[PDB]
Order: sequence, then structure tokens, then C-alpha cells
Amino acid sequence: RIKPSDLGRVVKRKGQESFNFGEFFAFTKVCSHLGCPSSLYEQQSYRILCPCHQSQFDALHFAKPIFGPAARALAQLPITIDTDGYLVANGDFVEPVGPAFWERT
Amino acid sequence: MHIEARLFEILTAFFALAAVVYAVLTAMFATGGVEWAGTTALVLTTGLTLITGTFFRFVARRLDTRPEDYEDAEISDGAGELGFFAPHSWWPILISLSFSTAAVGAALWLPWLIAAGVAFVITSVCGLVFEYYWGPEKH
Amino acid sequence: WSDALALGWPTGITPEAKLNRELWIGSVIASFAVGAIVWGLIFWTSAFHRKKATDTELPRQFGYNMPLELTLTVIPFLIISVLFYFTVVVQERMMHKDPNPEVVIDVTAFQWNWKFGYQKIAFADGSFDYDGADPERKTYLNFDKIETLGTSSEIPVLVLPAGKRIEFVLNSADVIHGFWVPEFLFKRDVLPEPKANNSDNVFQVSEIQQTGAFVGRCTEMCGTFHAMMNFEVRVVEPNDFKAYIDQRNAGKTNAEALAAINQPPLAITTEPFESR
Amino acid sequence: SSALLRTGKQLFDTSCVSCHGANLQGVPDHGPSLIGVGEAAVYFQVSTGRMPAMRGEAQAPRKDPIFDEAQIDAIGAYVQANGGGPTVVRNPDGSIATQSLRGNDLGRGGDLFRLNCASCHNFTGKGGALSSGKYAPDLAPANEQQILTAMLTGPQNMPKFSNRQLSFEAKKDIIAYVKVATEARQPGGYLLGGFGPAPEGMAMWIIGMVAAIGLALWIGARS
Amino acid sequence: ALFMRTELAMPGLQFLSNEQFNQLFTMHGTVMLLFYATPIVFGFANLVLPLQIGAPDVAFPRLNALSFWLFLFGALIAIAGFITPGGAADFGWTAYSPLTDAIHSPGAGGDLWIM
Amino acid sequence: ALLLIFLFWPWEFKAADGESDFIYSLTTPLYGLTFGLSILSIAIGAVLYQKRF
Amino acid sequence: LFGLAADRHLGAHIYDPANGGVLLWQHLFWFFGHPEVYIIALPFFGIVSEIFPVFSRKPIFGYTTLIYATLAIAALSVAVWAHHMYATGAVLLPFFSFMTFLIAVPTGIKFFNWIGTMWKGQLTFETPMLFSVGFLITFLLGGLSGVLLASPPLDFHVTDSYFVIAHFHYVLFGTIVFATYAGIYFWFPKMTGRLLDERLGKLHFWLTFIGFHTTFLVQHWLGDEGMPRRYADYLPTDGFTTLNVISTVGAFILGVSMLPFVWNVFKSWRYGEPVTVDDPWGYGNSLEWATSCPPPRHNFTELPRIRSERPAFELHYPHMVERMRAEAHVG
Amino acid sequence: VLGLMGGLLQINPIWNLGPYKPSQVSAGSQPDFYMMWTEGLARIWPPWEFYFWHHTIPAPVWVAVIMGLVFVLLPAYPFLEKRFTGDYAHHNLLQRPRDVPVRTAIGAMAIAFYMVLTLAAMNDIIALKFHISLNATTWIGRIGMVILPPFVYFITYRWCIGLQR
Ligand code: HEA
Ligand code: HEA
Ligand SMILES: CC(C)=CCC/C(C)=C/CC/C(C)=C\CC/C(C)=C/CC/C(C)=C/CC/C(C)=C/CC/C(C)=C/CC/C(C)=C/CC/C(C)=C/CC1=C(C)C(=O)c2ccccc2C1=O
Ligand code: HEC
Ligand code: HEC
Ligand code: FES
Ligand SMILES: [Cu+2]
Ligand SMILES: [Cu+2]
Repeated sequence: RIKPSDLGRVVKRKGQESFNFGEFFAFTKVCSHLGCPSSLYEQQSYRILCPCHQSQFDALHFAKPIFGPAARALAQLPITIDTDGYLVANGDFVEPVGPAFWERT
Repeated sequence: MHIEARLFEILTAFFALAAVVYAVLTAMFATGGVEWAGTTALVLTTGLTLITGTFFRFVARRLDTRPEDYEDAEISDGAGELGFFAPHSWWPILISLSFSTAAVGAALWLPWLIAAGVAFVITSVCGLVFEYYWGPEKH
Repeated sequence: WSDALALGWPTGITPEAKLNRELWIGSVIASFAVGAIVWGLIFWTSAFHRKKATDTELPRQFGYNMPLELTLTVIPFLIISVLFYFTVVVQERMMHKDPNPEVVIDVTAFQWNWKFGYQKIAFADGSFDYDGADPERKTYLNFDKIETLGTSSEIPVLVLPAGKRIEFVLNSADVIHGFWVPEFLFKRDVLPEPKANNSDNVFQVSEIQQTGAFVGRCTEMCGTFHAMMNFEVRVVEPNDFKAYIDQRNAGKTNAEALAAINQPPLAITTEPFESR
Repeated sequence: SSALLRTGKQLFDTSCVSCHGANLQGVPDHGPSLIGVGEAAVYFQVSTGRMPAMRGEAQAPRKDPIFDEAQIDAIGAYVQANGGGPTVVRNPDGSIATQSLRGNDLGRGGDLFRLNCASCHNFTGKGGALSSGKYAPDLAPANEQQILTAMLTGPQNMPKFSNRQLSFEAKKDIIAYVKVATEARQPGGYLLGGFGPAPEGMAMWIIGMVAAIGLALWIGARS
Repeated sequence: ALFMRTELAMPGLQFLSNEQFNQLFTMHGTVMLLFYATPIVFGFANLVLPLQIGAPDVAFPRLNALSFWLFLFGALIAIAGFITPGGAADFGWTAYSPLTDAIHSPGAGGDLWIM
Repeated sequence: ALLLIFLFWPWEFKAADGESDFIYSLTTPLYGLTFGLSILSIAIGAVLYQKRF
Repeated sequence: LFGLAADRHLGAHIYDPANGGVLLWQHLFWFFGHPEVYIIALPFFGIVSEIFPVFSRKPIFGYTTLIYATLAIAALSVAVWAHHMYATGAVLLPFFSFMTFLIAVPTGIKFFNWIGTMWKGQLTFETPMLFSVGFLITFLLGGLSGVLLASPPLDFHVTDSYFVIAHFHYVLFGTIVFATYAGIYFWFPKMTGRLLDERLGKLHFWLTFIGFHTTFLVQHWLGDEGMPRRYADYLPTDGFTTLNVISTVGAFILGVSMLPFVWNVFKSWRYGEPVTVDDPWGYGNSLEWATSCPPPRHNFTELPRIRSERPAFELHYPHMVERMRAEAHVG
Repeated sequence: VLGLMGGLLQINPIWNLGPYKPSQVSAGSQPDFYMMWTEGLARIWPPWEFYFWHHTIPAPVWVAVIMGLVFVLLPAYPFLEKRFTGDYAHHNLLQRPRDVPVRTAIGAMAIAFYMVLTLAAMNDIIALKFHISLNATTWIGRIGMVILPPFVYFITYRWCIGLQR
């Protein structure tokens, strides 16, 4: 959940302009380098840190990596609410999740 | 040695005078009485010079004239065999490394580093002290 | 001619400041005379005796001149004794602390700003008596009723009358600060607990002749924003000061109480720091 | 005498206004607003000593506290009177509570700690390093109310866990797990700091190998 | 010192900060007084004192090397506060009374300074 | 001593915060301290015998 | 320092202002810190007093007088520590003020003995002599400013300002920097067997002198009007914005002045005119100019007979002892 | 010795950890000290990937080939040295390491490389205990990996010749 104060520094990757519901963004938690949980989230730098080899993704710039051997952004999930007020998924990831291989991401 | 003792006696006399004068001048005329922090330093620097001067005085009274203390002398007087002056040794740098390890372990509060530094200091000092006394190996 | 020999000392606004300036000028002239003499000696011995000329055997091996050394060791003792006597006189004068003052300010210095107190106003005229002490202290600090408190956006301005005995009581909340007004030609350190450390945090000013605005700095090491603790001093007429005080007694800021006596509300010698 | 925050707004004015403003407005150079925050934020920030802060950089470190004799209450009440932030828990005496918040359940508390908290601190609450300066401190010297207010107010670069996503039982159980994990023995000998194989490798190289090589030097001749 | 000067010209904070300036003058004073002058004294002593008194060596020849290495490593320890993210020591060269406490000046550069 | 310690020492897991055991936390250190020290003493005796007889 | 570390790592209540903790630290630190400046001052007095007679072709004026002046400065340096704490209002001012006035004298006799040793000789200005004369000038100005600083009613204004900075920079620079360069240019052959270049030495000296006197002279005026030390910023409405520019120009000149010295040392250590004799500066003393220019291990292959404090001079000029003993007391 | 240090020092306390679950993680994730070089090499290798037609070559491929190259260069050293020096005789007397300066320098360079790779694996512990930035340690390792081996080579060569003298 992003503070309402900023909400103007978001960059919104080319194919996922409507994947967020207000101030919720819901990125994946599997690091795009070798698959450890990227769970270290710094609340006022908006950086996600993978503790296995220390990559850093920019939560305000479609989870773009900004340090380390990580080279691909984290996948984003589309969300919304249902007719009762609960958070549901609005589809599927647009691309595979996790480490890469010969075929594709 | 007669002149070193006289130097230290002069210094001790002046330091004792200054210490007493400062103490009795701050007992009065001062805001809170005796100052208690310069007084102590002064009496104990007096004690330092007193210890050194007294040792030199005893050694001078227990000694016969020396070619250094003696004028009138020639280089054939000191002809002889001096002491033992250590040639090359590599233990000082290890002692310094150990002490620096202990110091940096005390700066950043890390007890394991302090313990390791103390152990290394003991080991290096033992190596320095025993360097010219180890005998040949027993096989 | 004397603005040069003062080496940039600002002229005083207090009698003791003027005594201090007189002593400073005298001592500067004396030291300059000594330096000129000795530099002349050096330039002479290096300009003429330099002549390792066409002819030379070896100059002369002389090394002892007992009477000359006795003379040149006896004269500096007198030269320093004169100025020691004079400085003792002046430094005794500048710290008199007469028992009965007429205005008593409580200066508190905290982390990177000031706060002034107005502890007591009692003119020798019988024209104005006031007491601002406060048991708001529910412990060495002093708390008052009329407190001008400075913030990072407004330079705290202290207002004082002209031609009255002033007394300053210096206390600090956290660390050592410095209380320097370059026009008083005087400064004193603001200690945390001045009584447990055997320092007297009280000094007086005989009178302030000129009126106007003057700047003050901190002269210690306070930490990050040491260079951003400036304040100001406004010296006004006694009746204008009385009007300021009685208009401040009715709840009003310093800016409006200053504007109500036809004076600029903000500090005119200092501006708040943008680069903070 | 709750109608007395004249103390409070006596200490703030002489220790905070240079970085937060006279009206708690957040001097646009250094400090935040401090309006929406409450008594819990002030309690955690001052009691641990991170408050009144010197120069201020990537992380204000923990230091010795300046204020007590019930003046942490004074500043807390004064700040709560200017907003609606969270408040500190109290016991039936009016003091700040303790051992009744020990989530009698340590399994659930430990699972919650490993899912939510262990990523930045540790398996057992040792420190952890963040990016570019900042780190996550050790959880050993913090008492119970400090743990609660820490995960309730969300201090610098630490996420904020509300009472809706982490209910009060969850918080009590996490507190109990932390306080038990920091005070249990090591039933295998001297633990080498709480971390993984780095102290173990160092201890091997600097104890076992030197013992073995020293005995090899003693037994065998040198030539 | 050159960094200090080039900041002190031209009013306004052009490229430094307040913290960095304080660290600069602290470390300048410390280095120039304790890591350059006091050891250069013993440098000249070790160079030309035994020659001047007509001796073959100093009294204790290994204590000499011990002194040199202690000096070098102490200096390196004290200087290595700049690689700390908080910086070096920021109080004065003189380290006045309550400013170097634990409440004020809480960084990890003062510890290295002291040791 | 190793044999006696292994036979008669309180070894079961007792950890809690009410009854601070501290006797269970010493059960493995004692095993190691007796076993290793016994066999080390035997080795040192053997080395001395080889070096001096 | 151990007390301070205990207070920082254990909360040891040693220096709290509640106790006498604020003035205790200052007393201890300054009792250390004044002997420190005299420690780094005295041996360089020795260096210059040892360089002067070699290039003046004369004996050192007042040997025993210089020894007594050194002893007096040493004895007095430990009982003046509190002239650094005038503005705290917690010390006995007349005691320390008078005793600093007292310590001002032996330095004067030392200065006069140096000037006397240079008097009516045969001067030649090679780089060591040039640096020694620079030392003389700079230290005189610094000591004048210091004795001006020693009176309490004046320190009540100029303390913690740039006047103090100018003062101790004069004394520190003039002593360590100039006497150290003199000692280097003097004893480089005796430790290497080569000779440093002289044109580069003169260029170095003049650059250093000009840059130094242009970077630190205006700071007296800059600090007399209110500008305290340890400020990172100031306002344009204040004065003193041109003096800071002059000072920074001087600082950059001083910074550029170091290239000739390191270039000279880098070139002259390997190349450079070799020395195949003892005493490359003729008319030397002190028994170090009586052994091969790079001394052997153990420093000596033979010693001369010692009768005075100029043994090498009497060794290289044996026809001079009668004239050195005859006219040694004219003055 | 093994019994003593297995009784007095604690190693791998699995109960302080938990069972493996793909959703939770901790901060110190190092292997034992003989795989730390593999981990450090994976940490300090820059993110260089190649994307061409319908395919992807990720970064850890680099770690794979470097690891394999090390494991291939270890067993094939004697043949390299005999090809380069051209000496094929029988030898039963050993050499003192100071008499062969080039091989000693090569070995010291390899040991320095290994030490850099091993220390680059405890980034978190070093940056936490000793107050250093994390990005700083990453870049220190990334640059040391290139400038420390040759410096060590130079110093070791000169040191060997000094011992000979
Ligand atoms: C290396 C040297 C050095 C030397 C030699 C000196 C020499 C002297 N110093 Fe200085 N001083 C410092 C380094 C030095 N100082 C430093 C580093 C500081 C402050 C640092 C800090 O605070 O951070 C300092 C600060 C300092 C202060 C306090 C500043 C303060 O207010 O904060 C004072 C005065 O009390 C002082 C006085 C003197 C005096 C009286 C001498 C006397 O020794 C000098 C006397 C010299 C003369 C050259 C006289 C020449 C003689 C003749 C020509 C006869 C002339 C006779 C008459 C005029 C009577 N020094
Ligand atoms: C022995 C001592 C000594 C020396 C030599 C110096 C040298 C210089 N000092 Fe320093 N100074 C002090 C001791 C010394 N100082 C002390 C004690 C203080 C106050 C301490 C404090 O307040 O805490 C102080 C404070 C101080 C200040 C003010 C700090 C403050 O604001 O209060 C200033 C500048 O105004 C200053 C300037 C200089 C300058 C311009 C030089 C010039 O002499 C130096 C010129 C030098 C060079 C430029 C080096 C050349 C460099 C290059 C060639 C760069 C090459 C780089 C690489 C190869 C790495 N000094
Ligand atoms: C000597 C040999 C390596 C040369 C091989 C020739 C080479 C051309 C073949 C190709 C190899 C390739 C190209 C590069 C090799 C680099 C690396 C990738 C190799 C992987 C495995 C490798 C072959 C293993 C060799 C490593 C080396 C031989 C270690 C020996 C170290 C020395 C001799 C120990 C002597 C005594 C010792 C110093 C006692 C004091 C204790 C000190 C502090 C040990 C230092 C230390 C170490 C060594 C740790 O591993 C460690 C791990 C975790 C925590 C701490 C430490 C630690 O402090
Ligand atoms: C300018 C120096 C400074 C001083 C003095 C200071 N603060 Fe702070 N304060 C900060 C900074 C900077 C932060 C930002 C939090 C952070 O980044 O760690 C902060 C944060 C806070 C917070 C938490 C803000 C939040 O959103 O959670 C509180 C509460 C607070 N301060 C209260 C105080 C109290 C109480 C005092 C003591 C009277 C005080 N401040 C004095 C600088 C200061
Ligand atoms: C890496 C993100 C992060 C997460 C996730 C996190 N912490 Fe923190 N924690 C921090 C940081 C950063 C600080 C330092 C804040 C400060 O110093 O102002 C901190 C401080 C604390 C402190 C204060 C420690 C002390 O000694 O004062 C406690 C207690 C704490 N956290 C508990 C928790 C608990 C419980 C959780 C799990 C609900 C948690 N933390 C999750 C990063 C994190
Ligand atoms: S797995 Fe997240 S960085 Fe390699
Ligand atoms: Cu200030
Ligand atoms: Cu002072």
C-alpha cells in the first residue's frame, strides 16, 4: 500500500497501466534471479531487497532492478474488489514467474 | 652520573613549588575551593621526577667515574666489549597487528574480537621474549 | 587613523568595551614596535654581513657576551610586568557585578536556538517595577512569563532599554554553547550546570549608549547547526521599552509587539537560513 | 490532573522546535509533521533514545534516553492532543503493561515471526543489513511495550503493522516469541553469535586447525 | 584543508554539508597534529641522534620498530572512519565535554578516533 | 568419569522459563569435555613415551 | 580516553555535567595538550640552532644560555595549561596569565641568541639557511600574536575566532614546516649520498613563503570583526566575503607549492650529483660530519678526540683551535 | 580435539530455524565455508544477460562456466607447467618455496583470489557487525577481484627474492 502523498512518482510499465487498485500494487514475491523470496520491503525508500544475494527492485518503477545480478523486473498481478468488498485477482500474470531458462522468462 | 640527577632535582623542586602554590592559592580566592584536578596532576608529576632523580642519585653515589662522565679522557679508555644489541627480528610488527586487532575490537563493541586480540598479544609477546633463548631442537 | 591600528575591532557600545579597545590599541602598538625592531635587526644582518666577499680567511670565533645577555634577559621582564599590571586592572574592572541591577534577562541556549526570559524589571527611577519569575518549574533552568523563543524560521530578537544596568544569567539545556555579541567586545560560555562545575554564569553591562540592532553568534561546538544559532539585540528608549513590555503582557507575539512601536518586526541584521 | 500538558509543551519547545516546528508542522528541511502520529510513536522514539537526534542521516541510532520522571507521558499527551494516532497500552494501574501480553502460544508466534519479521532481523532476532547504510537492529534489549509500539507505529523504513492486519493476539504472541527467543539457553555449547556458518568456519580455522598444526609441529621434527 | 577552503569561499553551501564540514575540520586537525608532527619528531631523532652522540645504535632496537608499527596502525585505525556510512568523528579536535557523549555524537567514528 | 556422566546425568529436554534447568544445558558439554580430554591425555602420554624412552 | 570509552560503552557517569564533569575533561585535556605543542616545538628550535652556525661560519652564540632557556621552557610548559579556558569563568585568571607572560621570556633569549649567532659572520644562503630565516620571521609574528592573546580582557573578544587560527597557524607552520624542510635539505646527503637540486629548492621556498603569507594574513582582520571558528556557512549580508576569497587563493597557491619538492626528491634520490666526501656543507660540527656520507652499519669506522662541542670542525681545520680558544669571549 | 570441539561449540542448531517453506526466508543464507566462494562469485558477478531470437541466456550461466573452468584448471596444472618450463626429468627432492619465485607468486595470487571470493560471501555479517555500507562491500569485492591478485603477485615475487638474498 503506497502512501497517498507520493502516488505521482509511479511509472506504470507499458502493458500494465491498470493492474493496480488505487494504492495497492501486488507484485510477485519470487526473485527474478534465482528464486528466493524477495520479502525485505523498506517502507519509505520503496525498495525490495532479496536477502539471498542482495538485489534491489524499485517498487515505484514497476519493480525495476536497481542493484546486483538481477536483470529482469518482478511480475505484477492485476487486482480489484468483488461485489462484497474483498480483494480478488483480476486475471493472471502476463509472463512467467521466477528464474529464467532457455525458452523464455 | 652526576648531571642527570641534578637536572631531575631541579625539575622536582620547581614542580613541588608550583603544586603547593596552586593548591594554597585555589584554597582561597577560588569559586568552589580547591580545584582538585590540576592539584593532583601537579603532585604526581612531582612524584615522577622525584622517583627518577632519586634512582639516578643512588646509582651515582654507588659508582666510580666513567669515561663518559670524565673529561680529560681518550678513546683508548672505552676500548672493550659493549652489550648485546639485537639484529633483525620480525616480532614487533606482529605485536602491533595484535594490539591493533584488540583496539578495533574495543572500538566497535565486539567481545570475541577483544578476546582474540588479547590471545594474539600474549602469543606475540611470548614470542618476542623467548626469541634469543630457545635452544636447539631435541629430535 | 585608529580604525587601522584596531585591526578591525568594532567600536564599543559599553564603557568596558571602550576600555578594552584602548588596552588593545596600546598593546598592538607595543608589539608592532618590538617586531619592527627585530625585523630590522634580521634584515640588517642578512643584507650587509651576507658579504662573503672576494676575500676571506674566517670571520671570528666569539661566543659569549655575558653583560649583553643579562641586559636582554632583564628588560623583557619589565616590559611584561607593565602590561600584566594593566591587564589585571582592566579585567578586574570588567567583572564588577554590582548588587542591584535594573533589568535581568534569563538566556537559555538549547540545541540550535535561544530563548530569553525577562526575569525582573526594576528601574532606579521608580517608574517601572515588574516581576516575571514563575513556579512553572514543577531543575537548574529558569522559567518565566514573557519568553521570546526563537525557531528555525524566525531570528529571536531581544529588546532592551538604553542607559540601564543589564544582567544576563546564562544556562544551557544540553551542551556547551557560546554567547557572543561582537559589539560588547565580550563573550562567555553557556554551560549545562554552571554551579556544579564551579563557574559563575552571571555578568553585567553598565549601560548601552547607542540604539539600534546588533547581531549575536554562537562561539562553541554545538554540533551540526552551530553556524545557524544567530540572534539579534534591539536597544530602544526606556519609554518605548515600557510600552513594549506592557503590550507584550497582553497576549501578543514578538512581531506584533515590535510593530506596535513603529519598528520593523523581523531581524534586520540577520535572516533565517535557507540552507538548513 | 490530566488537564495539564503545560509540561509537555514546555519540553517540546526547548528540545524539538528546531526540527519539527513550533506547531508540530514539520520544518521542511529536517523533520516530519508529527500530527497524525500519536502517543505510541513518541513513546517508542523517546524511550529507546532515538529521539532528540543529532545531525540525522540514513539511520538515527539507538542511544541513551534523555527524558523520564513521567515526562515521556508529558510529551506523549501533548502530541496526542494534536492528532489521533495510536496510544500506548496501559494496565489497571495506569502504568505501561507487560507479561500479560505474552502470547501463551509460541508456535503461532514463531510462525508469524518467521513469515513477517525474520526476513529483516534474523531467525532468532539478531541483526540484519539493509541497503545503503541502514540496518535492522538486534531485538535483545527491547522490552515488551517497545516491541508492541515498534510494530504498531512502523519506525523509519520498517513497515507499519496495523491492528487490522495483525490483531492484538497476534502481536502478543509475537512479543512472547521474541522475549523467549532472546532469553533461552543454547543447549549445544557456546553459540558463536547467532549467525550461520561464518562464525563456525572462523572458529574451525582459528581453533581446530591451529591445535592440529601445533601438535604436528610438536610431534614431527623440522628440517 | 583544501576542501574546507573551497567551500568557505562563495557564501552558500555549494557542494558540502554541515556534517561533512565538521568531519573535515575534525580530521584535518587530528591528522595534522598527531599523525604528522609527533612522529616526525622521532623520525629526525632516530635519524641523527646516535650519530651525534657517537653511538652504534639505540638502547632498545626492537622497541624502535614496535613504536613505528604502533604509530602506523593506530593512524590507519583512526582514519578508517570515512568508510563508515555515518562518517568520521564530527566533534572538534579537542572533543569538548558533553558533546562527545553517547547521547550526542552517537556514530561509530568516535570510537575509532579514541582507539 | 565419562561413563559415570553418561549413565547418571539428567539429560531430558526440560527447557522453559519457569524452571530454569541449566542442568540440561550442561549435558552435551560434559560428554565432550570428558570424552575428548580422556583420549587427549592418552595421546599425550604416548607422545611423551616415544620422545623420552 | 579510557574514561571516555568507559562512559560511551558502559554508561559510566564520569563526565556528566551533574558532577564536575564538564570542567574535569577540560582540565585533563589541556594539561595534556599544552605540553604537546611544546613537544612539537622544541626539537625544531634545535634543528635551526644547529643549521645556523654551519652557514654563518661562527660558533653557536650562548651555548649554556640556550640550554638553560630550554630547561626553563620545559619546566614552565606544564603550569600554564589553563590559559585555554578563559571564557568559561571557572579558573583563577591572574595565576595562568602571569605565568604565560613568564614563559614568554626564554623564547626571547633563544631568539636573541640565534640573531647573535648570525651577527657579523660570512653568510651564504643555500636552501637550509633560507628556510631557517623564513622560520625566524614567521615564528616571530606568531609569537607576537600569541603574547597579545595571553591577556584575559583581550581573549574575552578574540577567543574562538579566526585570530586564534591565524596565531597557531603562524607558529605551527613556521616551526614544523619550515624547520622540517630545512632539516631535509640539510641531512639528505648524510643519509643518501646525493644532493638535492638548488634551483628547485629556491622555487619551492618562494612559492611556499608567498602562498602562506597570502593565505593566513587577512584572517586576523577576518576574526577581529565577528567571524568565529568552525562555521561552515555565512550570509551575504555579513561582511568578509572578499577576505575568504583571498584566503582560498592563498590556500591553492600553498597546495600547488608541493609539486617541486616531491619532484626534486623523486629525481634526486636516484640521479643527482653524488657526494664522495664527508661534510658536503663545509664548516660542519656535531660529529655526524666526521663519518662517510652514507654512514656504514654501526655508523663509525673511527672516532676523533673530543674536546669541545665542535669536534668535526676541529678535526677538519686543526690550525683553528688556538684561534677558537683565544677569542671565544669577546662578544 | 574433534570430541572436545564437538562437545563445547554448537554447530547447525536446526530447531532455531523452522521446516522449509517456499514463502518465508531469513537474512544469513550462507553455505559452509567450502561453497562460500561459489556463493560470492554469484554475488559479485555483474548482470550480463543475452536475449536473441525466442530465447534467453541468464546470468548464472557465467558462474557455471567459471566454476567448471576452475575445476578443469586444477587437475591440469602439472602438464601446463611442464609445457611452459620445458623440464621433464625425474625429481625426488623437494624445492623450498623461496627458490621458485614464479610458482610461489602464482599460488599466492590464487589464494588471494579465493580469500576475496570467500569474504564477499559474508557481506551481510560484515556490513552489520563492522559498520559499512552494503553496496560498498559489493563494489569492494567487485574491484578487489581484479586488483588484489596482481598486487599480491608483485609483493610475493619481491619477497621471495629478498629471502634468497
Ligand atoms: C607549536 C606551537 C604553539 C606555540 C609555540 C604556541 C605558543 C604560545 N601560545 Fe599558542 N596555541 C597553539 C599552538 C602554539 N602556541 C594552538 C594549537 C592553540 C589553540 C588550539 C586550539 O585551541 O584548538 C593555541 C592557543 C593559544 C591560546 C589560547 C587561545 C584561545 O583563546 O583559545 C594562547 C593564549 O593563552 C596561546 C598563547 C601562546 C603563548 C603565550 C605562546 C608563547 O609560547 C609564545 C611566546 C613567543 C614569542 C615569539 C615571543 C618572542 C620574544 C621576543 C621577541 C621577546 C619579545 C618580548 C615581549 C613582547 C614581551 N596559544
Ligand atoms: C601542524 C599543522 C597544521 C597544518 C600544517 C595545517 C595546515 C593548513 N591548514 Fe589547518 N588547522 C590545524 C593545524 C594545521 N593546519 C588545526 C589544529 C586546526 C583547527 C582544528 C580544529 O578546529 O579542530 C586547523 C584548522 C584549519 C582551518 C579552519 C577550520 C575551522 O574552520 O576552524 C583552516 C582553513 O581556514 C586551515 C587551513 C589550513 C591550510 C590552508 C593549511 C595549509 O598549510 C596546507 C596546504 C596543504 C596541501 C594542499 C597539501 C597538498 C595537497 C595536494 C597536493 C593534494 C594532493 C593529494 C594527494 C596526493 C592525496 N586549518
Ligand atoms: C595453492 C593453490 C590454491 C594453487 C592452485 C593452482 C591454480 C593455478 C589452480 C587453478 C585455481 C583457480 C584458477 C583459482 C583458485 C581460487 C579458488 C576459486 C579455488 C577453489 C578451491 C581452492 C583450490 C582451495 C585452496 C585454498 C587455499 C589452499 C587455502 C589455504 C590457506 C592457508 C595455506 C592456511 C594456512 C594456516 C591458516 C592461515 C591458519 C590461520 C587461519 C586463517 C585466518 C585462515 C583464513 C580463512 C580461510 C582460509 C577461510 O577459508 C575462511 C572461511 C570462512 C571464514 C573464515 C575463513 C578464514 O579466516
Ligand atoms: C532535527 C533534529 C530532531 C530533533 C531535535 C527531534 N527530532 Fe524527532 N525526528 C527527526 C527526524 C529527522 C525524524 C524522521 C524519522 C527518521 O527518519 O528516523 C524524526 C521522527 C520523529 C518521530 C516519528 C515520526 C513518525 O512519523 O513516526 C517522532 C514521534 C518524533 N520525531 C518526536 C520527537 C521528539 C519527542 C523529540 C524530543 C523533544 C524530537 N522529535 C526531537 C528529527 C529530530
Ligand atoms: C527490513 C524491514 C523490517 C521488517 C519487515 C521488520 N523490521 Fe523491525 N526494524 C527494522 C528497522 C530498519 C528498524 C530500526 C528502526 C529505527 O531504528 O528507528 C527496526 C526496529 C525494530 C525494533 C526496535 C529494536 C530496538 O532494539 O529498539 C523492534 C522491536 C522491531 N523492529 C520488531 C519487529 C517485528 C516484531 C517485526 C515483525 C512484525 C519487524 N520488526 C519487522 C526493519 C524491519
Ligand atoms: S535470488 Fe534474489 S538476488 Fe539472487
Ligand atoms: Cu553554537
Ligand atoms: Cu577555549
